[PDB]
Amino acid sequence: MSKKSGKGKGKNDGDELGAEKEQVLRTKVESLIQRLGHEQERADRAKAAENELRARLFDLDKD
Amino acid sequence: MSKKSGKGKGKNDGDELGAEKEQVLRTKVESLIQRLGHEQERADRAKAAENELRARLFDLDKD
Amino acid sequence: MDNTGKLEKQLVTLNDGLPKKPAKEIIEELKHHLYQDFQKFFSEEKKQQYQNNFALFDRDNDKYINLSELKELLTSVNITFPDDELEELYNEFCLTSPEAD
Amino acid sequence: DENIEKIHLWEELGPVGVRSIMDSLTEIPYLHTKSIRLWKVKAQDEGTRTICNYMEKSKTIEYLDLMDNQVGSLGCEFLGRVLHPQIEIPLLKLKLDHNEFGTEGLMQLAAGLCMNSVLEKLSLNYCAITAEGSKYIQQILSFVNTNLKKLKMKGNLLKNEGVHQLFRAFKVNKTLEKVDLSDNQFDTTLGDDQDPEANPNFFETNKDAIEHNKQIIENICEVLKAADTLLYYDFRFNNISKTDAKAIIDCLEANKNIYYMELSEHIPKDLIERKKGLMKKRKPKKKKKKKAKKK
Repeated sequence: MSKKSGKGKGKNDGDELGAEKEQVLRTKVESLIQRLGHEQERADRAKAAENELRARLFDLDKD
Repeated sequence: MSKKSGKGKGKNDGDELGAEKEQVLRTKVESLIQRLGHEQERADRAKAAENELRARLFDLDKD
Repeated sequence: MDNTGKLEKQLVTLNDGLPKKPAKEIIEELKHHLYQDFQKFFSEEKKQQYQNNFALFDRDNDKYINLSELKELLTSVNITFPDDELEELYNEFCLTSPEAD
Repeated sequence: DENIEKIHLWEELGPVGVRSIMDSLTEIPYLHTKSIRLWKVKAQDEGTRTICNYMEKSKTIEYLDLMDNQVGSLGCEFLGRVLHPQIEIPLLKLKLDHNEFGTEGLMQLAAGLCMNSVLEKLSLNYCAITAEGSKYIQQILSFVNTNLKKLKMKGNLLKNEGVHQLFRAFKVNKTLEKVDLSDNQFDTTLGDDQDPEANPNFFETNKDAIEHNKQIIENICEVLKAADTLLYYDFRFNNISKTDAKAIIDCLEANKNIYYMELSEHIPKDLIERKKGLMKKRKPKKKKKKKAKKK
């Protein structure tokens, strides 16, 4: 809880760093895919709004 | 000549597995980043196009 | 052994190859192949001749011809058919167009 | 030891990658595939032609999905050609949403699909299909041979002329089940010109448009009355006037088999409630999945 009785374990540094790199890559890929999905959703919304406007823009013109 | 002597070098399967998996993750990052850039350009252009569609409303009402 | 049979009278039950897609197109193939006849067997000259002759027939430009005018077009192309069967065919095709005169 | 019977992926594959994958499929006797779904994988002309060759060589693909893939004019050419009626292609349901091919693409499809007799559900929503090209669909409905199920026409440029042509076709069509034409710029309401004193003569000149719209709504009423099969409709995100809403409300009263419909949001609120209450009785009863006791 409070003591630092960390016996000198010389575990495999290379394997730990490789696991860290692989975890970093997986996290980066998931973040990239998340951003891609949200950007695609926003672009789809923008295109739908563009088509809506093309159909819309009637009230003020008629005024 | 390089016909027969494919000697059974005992190369470490795990090391090259790790190296090529990091290679694959790096290629995945490159592809995901390029896709995100394409889709973000698309989304920004779509947002600008919807704004300038309300600005077709704007252009109509400014004429 | 012991003549323990046994022949089976294989009745082909009507439970194979049932079409799945109900009611928009899938018969489109048949008449399409029929169309290929006049999409094959006929020179386009008769096609154009019939297009123009009907457009002359289509006095209202509605693409359609009534019983009297349909008999008009059949006779103009030298069609010799009994009244009855042509009548039932026209009635069937008008049922295929319930909301068209 | 399973096989690829249905394909569903959502990552861009590149024209070279897609082409190589699909040609390798074509050169392999792989007949187990039954469905493929890709959104925005961007097969385009070359990928589409690859799938066409595979389909014609194998004739075993049954389901496909190509939304948001940016299919061009030559892609629609491939789609139309591979859909010939002597091909005997097992394709079941087709979808090409988010593809602004327009009239050119729709005609390229119709080359064989206008009279094709294979699919079940074909969707082309958010494609800005021009009104003129609707004539091609006009030829699809006037056909007496009919064993397809669905046609999606939401988000295109069919407009008022498109709706009139579609209803003309419905006047002969006796077997359509579900149709979706919403979000197609269809303008029924004239606009906010409801204070005549502002323009006293606005009524006199406004003769063709208003009479044409009344004809369209009357044809809609007649089609819905005589429609013995079509019971699914969608008019969301469209310009549907209150008067048209009330007219449709009165007309649908006779045809009570319609198990679902949609109307524009700015239609009369009381009319919206009346339509919802009337259609509540028309909801189909969900058939329970008969769970056969495995033995």
